[PDB]
Amino acid sequence: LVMGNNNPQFTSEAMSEFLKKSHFKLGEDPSLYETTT
Amino acid sequence: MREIVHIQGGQCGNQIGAKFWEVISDEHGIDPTGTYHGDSDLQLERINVYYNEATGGRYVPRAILMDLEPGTMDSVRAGPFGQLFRPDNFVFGQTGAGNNWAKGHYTEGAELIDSVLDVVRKEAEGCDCLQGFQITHSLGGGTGSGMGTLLISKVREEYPDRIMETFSVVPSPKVSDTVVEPYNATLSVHQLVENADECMVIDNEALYDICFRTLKLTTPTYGDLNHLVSAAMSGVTCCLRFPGQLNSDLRKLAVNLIPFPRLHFFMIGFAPLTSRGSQQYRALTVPELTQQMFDAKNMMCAADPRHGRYLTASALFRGRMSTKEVDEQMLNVQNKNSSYFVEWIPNNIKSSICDIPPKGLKMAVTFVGNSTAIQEMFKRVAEQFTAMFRRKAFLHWYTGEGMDEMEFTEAESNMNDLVSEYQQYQDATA
Ligand SMILES: Nc1nc2c(ncn2[C@@H]2O[C@H](COP(=O)(O)OP(=O)(O)O)[C@@H](O)[C@H]2O)c(=O)[nH]1
Repeated sequence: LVMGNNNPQFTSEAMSEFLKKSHFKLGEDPSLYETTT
Repeated sequence: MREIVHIQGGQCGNQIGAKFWEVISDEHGIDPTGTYHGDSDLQLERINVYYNEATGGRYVPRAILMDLEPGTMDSVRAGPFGQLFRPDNFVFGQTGAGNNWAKGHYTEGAELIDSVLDVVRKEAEGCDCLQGFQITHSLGGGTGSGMGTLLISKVREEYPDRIMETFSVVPSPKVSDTVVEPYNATLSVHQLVENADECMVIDNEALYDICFRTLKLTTPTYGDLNHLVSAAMSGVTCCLRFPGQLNSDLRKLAVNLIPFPRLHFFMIGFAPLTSRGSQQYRALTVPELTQQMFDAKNMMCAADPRHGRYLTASALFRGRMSTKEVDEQMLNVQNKNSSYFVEWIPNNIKSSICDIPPKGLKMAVTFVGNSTAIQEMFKRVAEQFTAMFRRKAFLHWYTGEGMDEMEFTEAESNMNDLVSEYQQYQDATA
């Protein structure tokens, strides 16, 4: 009897080697100092 | 010279402070290296309120950053304006609380808090003449809600006549982040009502609603929320730093807003707040500012003031304006909304004018109001807490390191007593 033909297989299980952060707001106007007094 | 120190606790408190100090530095013209590069002289005449002088001509904030896990403070140290803080002021634990009020108040707070009391003492009584303390924290987190309130207790015991201020973040059930919120919230409220001179409640639900509706921006972030909170915080104490037509500080505000000793839970709101597309369609004027101020939706809480009565109201105006117009608008509002104002307190709005507006704005207003509507928050929190405590859910974690059910019963009793006392004046008649 002939068992088979597939000669070797010999391979096991192998695994090969192989920005929110800031904010979005605010509106700008020129600075206005010099209080009323 | 009547300066106020800053103590921030917990992850939420640290995030709040990291933006508040950026806002203050931007306002006062302090560079991230701590070197002054301002444009006028008024920016330095009252800089001693929030800063300290060091050798070489640099300024250092008088802030104390305390927490149980070093991750948050390591994150905020590497960010912008993170080099201002003195590296000594960083105090941290090694284990954390794990959203446990018992751990944050009994088992790690007792061991750690000695060092932070030492540094608070050093910073506070190294000053010329202390004005008070201000604290930022949230009542939904264990380490904050516990260690911060124990700090409040010890600081109040050592300084009985100073002004204590807290910006509290109250957890809402609609947008919930922790399943143990009712327990530590109730315990923190019970420990806070006895000690804190002033307390303010902020709600992330209301912040989300404002950011979605008024600013009309698609995706808000915790940066934006912290920016609104920082603007609100700076609005309260601007008058203490800048000259104005009518000057008014924290003690004056507390005296004029607190009728009875245990009624010191306020809600705040800010104006103007307009979207970028409609920013210039509006006109900056006192009537528009006051109507947006008294708009119910603009408030930073889910407690709707139209469901109750305003005991008192406060409005801090920033900019140059006419006092006759301000008074006329206040009187007009108080007459047009007679139903929502309790009657035995005639002329129950305080007003103030500060000549220096926020940077980038010509007119801005900070509003603080004490209305009988906040009792709904207390009622809902008490209902959830008693529902959870009826079946003794999650109770073993809290009872395993010192507490008994008697303190929880006492907290429920005090919370209900506060609710009843606070709703008593809602229906009172003259
Ligand atoms: N406004 C605001 N709230 C925050 C921020 N970060 C966290 N929170 C709130 O804080 C709560 C959790 O606090 P937590 O981190 O446990 O505080 P801790 O225990 O003291 O560290 C959540 O319900 C959040 O809504 C923030 O940057 N801004």
